[PDB]
Amino acid sequence: PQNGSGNSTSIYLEPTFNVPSSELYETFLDKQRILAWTRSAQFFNSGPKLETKEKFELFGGNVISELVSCEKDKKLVFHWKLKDWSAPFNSTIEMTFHESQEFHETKLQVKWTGIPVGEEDRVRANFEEYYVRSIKLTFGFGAVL
Amino acid sequence: PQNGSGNSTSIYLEPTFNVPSSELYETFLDKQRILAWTRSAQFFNSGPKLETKEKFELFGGNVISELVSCEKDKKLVFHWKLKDWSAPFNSTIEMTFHESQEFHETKLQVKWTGIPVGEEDRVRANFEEYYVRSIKLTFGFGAVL
Amino acid sequence: GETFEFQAEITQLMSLIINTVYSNKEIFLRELISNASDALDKIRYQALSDPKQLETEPDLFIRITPKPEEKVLEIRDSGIGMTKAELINNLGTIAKSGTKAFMEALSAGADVSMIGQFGVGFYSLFLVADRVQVISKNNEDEQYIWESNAGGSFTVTLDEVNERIGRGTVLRLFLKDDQLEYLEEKRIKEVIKRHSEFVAYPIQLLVTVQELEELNKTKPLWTRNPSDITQEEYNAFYKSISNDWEDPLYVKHFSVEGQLEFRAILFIPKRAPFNNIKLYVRRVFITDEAEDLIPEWLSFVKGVVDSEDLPLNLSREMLQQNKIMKVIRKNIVKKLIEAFNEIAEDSEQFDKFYSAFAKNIKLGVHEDTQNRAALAKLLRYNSTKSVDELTSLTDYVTRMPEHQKNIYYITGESLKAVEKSPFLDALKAKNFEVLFLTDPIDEYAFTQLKEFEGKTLVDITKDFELEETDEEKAEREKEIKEYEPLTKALKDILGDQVEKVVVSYKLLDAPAAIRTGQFGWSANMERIMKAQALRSKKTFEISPKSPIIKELKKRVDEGGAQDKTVKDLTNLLFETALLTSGFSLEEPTSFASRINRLISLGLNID
Amino acid sequence: GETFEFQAEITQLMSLIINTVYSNKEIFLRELISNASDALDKIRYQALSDPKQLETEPDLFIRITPKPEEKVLEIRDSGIGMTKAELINNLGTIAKSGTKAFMEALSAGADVSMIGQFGVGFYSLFLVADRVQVISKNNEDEQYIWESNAGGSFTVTLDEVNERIGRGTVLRLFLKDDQLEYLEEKRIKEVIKRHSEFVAYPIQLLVTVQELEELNKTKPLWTRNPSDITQEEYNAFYKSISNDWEDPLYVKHFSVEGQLEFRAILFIPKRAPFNNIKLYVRRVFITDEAEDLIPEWLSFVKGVVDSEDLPLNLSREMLQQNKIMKVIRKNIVKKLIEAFNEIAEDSEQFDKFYSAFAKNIKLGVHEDTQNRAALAKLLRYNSTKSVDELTSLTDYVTRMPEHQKNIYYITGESLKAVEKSPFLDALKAKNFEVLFLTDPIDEYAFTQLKEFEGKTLVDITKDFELEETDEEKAEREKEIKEYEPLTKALKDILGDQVEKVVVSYKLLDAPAAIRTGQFGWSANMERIMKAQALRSKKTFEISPKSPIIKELKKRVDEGGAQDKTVKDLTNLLFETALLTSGFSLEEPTSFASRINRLISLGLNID
Ligand SMILES: Nc1ncnc2c1ncn2[C@@H]1O[C@H](COP(=O)(O)OP(=O)(O)NP(=O)(O)O)[C@@H](O)[C@H]1O
Ligand SMILES: Nc1ncnc2c1ncn2[C@@H]1O[C@H](COP(=O)(O)OP(=O)(O)NP(=O)(O)O)[C@@H](O)[C@H]1O
Ligand SMILES: [K+]
Ligand SMILES: [K+]
Ligand SMILES: [Mg+2]
Ligand SMILES: [Mg+2]
Repeated sequence: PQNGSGNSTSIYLEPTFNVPSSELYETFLDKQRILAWTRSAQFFNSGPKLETKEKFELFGGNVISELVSCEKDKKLVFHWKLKDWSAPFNSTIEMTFHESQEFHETKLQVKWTGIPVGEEDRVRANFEEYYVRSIKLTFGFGAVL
Repeated sequence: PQNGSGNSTSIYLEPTFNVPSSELYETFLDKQRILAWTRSAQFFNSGPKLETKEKFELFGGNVISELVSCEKDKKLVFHWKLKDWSAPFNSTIEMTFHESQEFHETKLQVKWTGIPVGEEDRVRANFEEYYVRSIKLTFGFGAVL
Repeated sequence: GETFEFQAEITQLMSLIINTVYSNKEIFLRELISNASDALDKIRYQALSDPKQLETEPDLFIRITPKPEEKVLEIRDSGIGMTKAELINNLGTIAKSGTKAFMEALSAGADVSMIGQFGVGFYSLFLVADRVQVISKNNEDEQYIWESNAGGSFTVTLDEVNERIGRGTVLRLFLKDDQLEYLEEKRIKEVIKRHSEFVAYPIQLLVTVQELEELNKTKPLWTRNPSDITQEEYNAFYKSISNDWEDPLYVKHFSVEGQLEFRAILFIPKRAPFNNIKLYVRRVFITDEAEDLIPEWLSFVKGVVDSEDLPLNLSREMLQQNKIMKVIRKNIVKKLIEAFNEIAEDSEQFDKFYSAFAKNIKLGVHEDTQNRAALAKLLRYNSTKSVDELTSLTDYVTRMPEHQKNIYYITGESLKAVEKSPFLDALKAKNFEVLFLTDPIDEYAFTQLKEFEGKTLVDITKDFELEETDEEKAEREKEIKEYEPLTKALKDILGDQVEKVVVSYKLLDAPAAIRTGQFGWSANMERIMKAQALRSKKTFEISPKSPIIKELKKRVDEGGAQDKTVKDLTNLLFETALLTSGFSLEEPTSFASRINRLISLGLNID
Repeated sequence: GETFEFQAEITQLMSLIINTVYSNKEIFLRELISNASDALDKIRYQALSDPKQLETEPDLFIRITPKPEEKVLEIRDSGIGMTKAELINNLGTIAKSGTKAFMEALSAGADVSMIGQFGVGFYSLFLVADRVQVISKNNEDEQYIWESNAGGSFTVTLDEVNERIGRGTVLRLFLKDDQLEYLEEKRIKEVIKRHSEFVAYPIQLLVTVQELEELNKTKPLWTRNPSDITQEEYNAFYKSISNDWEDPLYVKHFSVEGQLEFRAILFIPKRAPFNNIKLYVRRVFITDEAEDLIPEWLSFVKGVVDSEDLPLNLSREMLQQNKIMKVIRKNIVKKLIEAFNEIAEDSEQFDKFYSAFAKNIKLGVHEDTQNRAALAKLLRYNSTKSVDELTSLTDYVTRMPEHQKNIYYITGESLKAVEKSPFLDALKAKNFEVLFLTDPIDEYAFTQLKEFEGKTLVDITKDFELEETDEEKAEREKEIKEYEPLTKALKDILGDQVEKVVVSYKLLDAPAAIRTGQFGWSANMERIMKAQALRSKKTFEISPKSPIIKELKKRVDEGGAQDKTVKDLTNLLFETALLTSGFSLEEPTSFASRINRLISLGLNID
C-alpha cells in the first residue's frame, strides 16, 4: 500500500485557576508575561500583545502556535502544532472561560482537536506542566501540590 | 528437643547529632526532657532525673528500660527490654559519646547487645524513628528533611 | 491436515521454572512451608471422617532442621504424605498439582482452603540446593526416598537407611556452595517472619543443647470474627505485622462478601512518621508494594488484607493487572471513613487521632474529590468562640446567626499571631466566628473544599465585603471621598509596593493593614511557597478611626502630601503592617534603621 | 533404584504460561514484534553468505493490518520463515526456542544479537485471541498454516486459500470479544511506542483509503558510534524516549566494556520534572521501574540503558535479584559526575544547568556521601565579592587571605535580606568573603559537608570566634565588665526569651543582634522547619560602640535597671533584632503597638 500518516484525535482538559478571566486572558497574550511561564519564546511581531493570525514559537522553537480567533476574556483559539509532527498534521486549541464569582476562580475549558492519535497523551501530559502548572507557579494562580 | 527460644545478637549504630555531648547526655536522663521526644513515659522514682538501677516504662509500657551505669557526659549504659520479648531476653545497650569540636557535633556510638536474632532489624529501624529522629525534631539537634 | 498435540522440552523447561520465574531466591522456604501446610490440611480433612488417620503421628507441625556441619537444611512436616505413585505423578510431573485435584474432589462446602494450585512451586528449592533428598511416608504405603538434582530425571528408592517416621515428608536439601546463608538462625527466622508468618500450623525451628522454637506464635485474626477478639489480641497482632513499639490507636476489622469476598484488619497507629498494607492469599504473604490498593494521603494506616480470589502471578510475588484492585480500594476507603466517624463519636480518643494525623486528614480534602465532604466534618480547629477546645465545621454552622451566610477563617504562621490579628476585631464586633488555621497545609485544603454545607469559605486576610445597612453605606461612601486625597497621596509614596490604597472599615484599632486581592496566593501561602526545600497582588488599607491616620489627613491638607518628614512614617507604618498581616519584609535592615532613628529620638540623641 | 524422567502436564502447563504469567495483556504485541525481529535477523545473517535468500522478497519489514470487519489482528513479517518441521518442533513444543538454537550455531565472531532465548513468548498471543492461524513460508519448503485454539493440540494444514507470500510469516489473530481494544489505531501505536519503539527493522501499520505508516521512525543511537552522532540526532532521540517538548541540555553517551558491558545515553533536560531511566535488552524495552538503578537526588536525569547480560524473568518485565544493578548504579553516577564537570568547563552552558537543577545538586550533598566532595565543586553562590556573578567553592579558597582558616557563609529568606545583614560588617573589616545562602536546601548541604579543601564551613549567623590581637583583646575584656551591669539588666527584662546577653564586637553598624548559638538549628533553619507542609535557643548581642547602646549604659547608672521607660525600648530593640537576624515575632500585634506609640509621639499626639 501507499506510505502515509495516521488519523487525528481530540482531547478535553478543564484546569481551574484562581484568577479572574480579565487577568487569565491577558496571560496567553502578553508577550512579556508569556515569556515568564514559558522561559522560551520567539515572537516575530513588534506588537506588545498577540494579534489574530500571528505566529510565534515557544520552548526553543519546538512549539509553533498561532492565534486565530479570540473574544474579550471569553474565547481563545490557537493553531497548535509541534515541530516533531509532519507537514499535514495541525491541531487547534479552543479555550473557553468559565469564571465563577461564587468561589473566585476560573475553570478554563480547553477543547483540543487535531492532535495525532499517537500524541494525544504526550501533549496532554505536558499541558499540565508547561501550561497549567507553569502558570500556577510563576504567577501564583492557585496552590500547587 | 524441648520447646524453648533462640540465641541473641548485637548491632552497632553511630548517629550524628548537632548538640554538645553534655546537653545530649542530659536528654536521656532528664525526665521532663524524656517525655518531649518519647511522648509516653512512666517513672517510678521520686528524683527528677534518672538514677542508677532505676526502672521506667516507655511508649505505653511496652518498652522497659533501666539505667545501670553511666559516666559524666561520656557513657550511658541501660538495660533495654520489650514487653513482647521472652523472660530470659534482656538486652544491654551502651551509649558512648564522642564530641567533635572542629565540626560542632556529637557522634553517639551505640554498642547494643542482648537483642534476639528475630527482633534485630525491628529495634534497629525503630531506633532511628523513636530515638534518633524523635530527638532531632523535638529539640532541634539535627536537620531532617 | 495432520493434528499434533503440544509438547514440552523438559531439559529446558526446568531451567525456566527455577531460574527465570522468581526474582528472589529466599521464597523457596515460603513454598515448602505452603506445601507442608497443604499436606497438613489433607490429613486433617481425612481426620474429620476417620480419627485413626492420626494414630501414627498425633501432632501436626512443620519442623526445620539446619545442619551447618553437613550443609543440609531439613524441612519435616507431619502431613498426609506421598505414596509411591504420588512421588512420580504429583511430585515428578511439572505443572501437576495434586493439591488442586484434592480441592476439586472433596465435597462442595468444605472449610479447607489450600494454597497450592499451580504445580511448579516444589521445583523452587533448586535455586539454593543442588540435590534434594525428599523422604515421604504415607499411612497406606511404605517409606520412600525421592532424590533428584534438578537434572533430566529423578530416582525413587525404598527407604532402608534413614529413620522410620510415622507420617509426613522429610525434605533433605543439600544447599549450594554459595547459598549457605540459609543454614543460620537469623536468616531462617527472617524468611518466616516475611512470607510464612501466619501459617495455621506451628513452624518449629531447631536452634542451638538443642531446642525447638516456634516461629509463628501469633495466629491470624482475620479467620475469627471481630466479636470474639479481645483488644490485647489486636495489640500483639499490630506489633507483629509492623515493627512499631506502641499499641494501635484504633482497629477496623471488616469483611466484604458477595461477588468479592475479602477480609481486612486495618490499624490506626498512635503517631505518624512525619507499603504499610500487606496482602495475604491462602494465609500466605503475597506482596506489600501495591500502592494502588490504598491512596497516598491515607497511607498512614497499617494492617493486612486477606483474599482468596485474587489472580496471583506464577511466582506468587505479586498479582496481575485486574479491575478488582479499585473495588478493594473503594471498600478500604469507605470503611476507614466510617472508622474515622467512630473515633469522632468519642472526645478523648479523637484528640489523640487528630493531634497525630492532622496532615493526612487535610491532605484528603486537597487530593480526594469523592470523600471531600466526609473528611471536612473531621477537621478540628480553633476559633474566636472556641479558644481552648477544638471546634468542628459542623459545630461552626450551628453557632452562625441567621444573617451570616459565609464561613470566615484566617491563616498564619502561629496561633499567637492570628488570635490577636487586626482582622478579627471587625468580625468579633458583628459576633461572627472566625476559624484559626495554624498549619501550612490548612490553606491547601480550604482552597479545594471552598464550601461546607452550602456556606462559602471566606478568608479574612484576602479582600472581602460585609453586608451593612443602607444608612451606614451612605455615611461611609461620603467619608471615602473625604479621604480620597489622602489615599491617592499614599499611592505615590508606596509606588508599586501595593496595587491601591483604599479606606477600610474592617479595621477598628489597627491604623492600617495590607490585604490580598481576592485571587492567588494569600499572605501566608506565599510564605509557604518560598520555604519549601524541594519546591501575589496586595492591597494597602487604612482605618479612618485611628489617630495616626487622622493625623495624616491634615498633613496633606496643609500641603504635605509630598513632604519628606511624613515619608519616614508612612513607609514605616506600611512595613509595620506587613508584619501584622504576615507578608515577607523586604530589606529588613532599612526597616530597623528607621526604628533605630526613632529610638534615638526617644533617647534625646541625634 | 527406579529412575524416572521429569514430565509436564500439557493441559496445565499451557494455562500456567498464559493466565498466570504476563500480568499485562498488551505485551502480546511486544513478543510477536520481537519474534518477527529475530526472523528478520536470521534471513539477514544468511544474506551475508547467500544473497539469493532475499530474492523471494527483498524488503524487510513487519506489517500489522487490523481488520475490524472480521475481528482479526494480522501481523505479517518478511523474516526467514518456518518450514513444516519447524512449525511442529520450534512452534509446537513448549520452552523450545529455535532462535536460541540459532545463536549457538553462529560462527566465531558473529555480530547479530537475537532476542528470543526462552521459547514461550509465542504463546502470549492467546491472552487476547482465542485462536490463531500462523501462516508461514520458507524458501526451503511450501506455505503451511499453523492453527491452534490454545487447547491441547494444534493443526498444520497446507495453505490453499490465503495469499502466496514470498517469504515470512503471517499470523491471523482472532481477537476475543472482550479484547477488541487492540483493533483501533490509537491502542496499537500505544503498545509500539511503549515496548517496540526501537526495533531495528521498520514496523508498518495499516491505517484506514488504505495507507501505511512506519511506527519505529526514531532509530536507536546506542548502536551507533557516539563520536559519529550529531547534536540534532540526540535532540530527536530525546523527544522519543521522553514526552518533553524542550531539547536536551547535555548528552552523556558512554559505554562500559568491563565485566558487565552495557550502553547508556543519559540526557540532561532544561527544566526540572518537579522512572525516567529506561532499561533495554537487545532493542526491547524491559522496564522503567528500576529502584537501585539511579539515586533519588539524580532522578532528574533522563535517558536509556541498553545491556545484554541481564537476568530477564519469564515475563521479561523485570530483572532478577542477582546483585549486579549496583555496578550500573556506580557507573551512571561516575559518568554523570564527570558530565557535570564538562558542563562546568563552559561558562554559559553551566549557567543554564545550575539555574534549572540548583536544588538537585545540593540535595546530593545532603544524602549521598561517596560523591559529596565531588558535588561541592558544582555549588555556586553569591558573596560580598561576587554580588553579580556566581562563584564556586574552589574560587572562594583562592581569594581567601593567608590568615583565614574558615569558610564563612550566611543563610536567609532572600538575597536582598542577607546582602545588608549586620553580620557581614564583621568579616568585611577583616576582608573576609562571605557566601550567600538563599535557598532552603542550602543549609542542608552545608550541614553535611562541613569542610571544603580543609577549610571548615562556619555560619556567621551562629556564634563563632574571630581572631584578634593581644592589644585589642585587652581592650575588649576591659570594656566587657563595664557593660556587665547593663547586660544583666537586659537579662531580667527579656527573661527567658534569651539565654544570655553578651557584648559582641562582631557588630559595627547595628545596635543589637541575636544569634541562635553554636549548636543546633540556625535562625533560618527553624523558620523552614515550621513552614513545611509535612512538618528555639537565642543569644542576645549588643554593640558597645553604638550611640543607642551607649545611651542605654547611662540609664542603668542612674538606677534605671527596672525603669518603666527602658522596658519599652529594650523589648522594641529585642524584637527588632529578631527581624534582622531572621526570626519570627511571637506576636506582630504587640510589636506594632509599640511602634504606633512612637508614631503617635512623633506627631505630638496626646
Ligand atoms: N510436603 C509435602 N507433603 C506432601 N505432599 C506434598 C508435599 N509437597 C508437595 N506435595 C505434593 O506434591 C504436589 C506438587 O506440589 P508443587 O509442585 O509444590 O505445586 P503445588 O503446591 O501443588 N501448587 P503451587 O504451590 O501453586 O506451585 C502437591 O500438589 C502435593 O500433592
Ligand atoms: N514470526 C516468526 N517468524 C519465524 N519464526 C518464528 C516466528 N516467531 C517464532 N518463530 C520461531 O519459533 C520459535 C519459538 O519462539 P517463541 O515461542 O516466540 O519463543 P522465543 O522467541 O524463541 N524465546 P522468547 O522470545 O524469550 O520467548 C523461535 O525460536 C523461532 O524459531
Ligand atoms: K509438581
Ligand atoms: K515454542
Ligand atoms: Mg507448591
Ligand atoms: Mg518470543
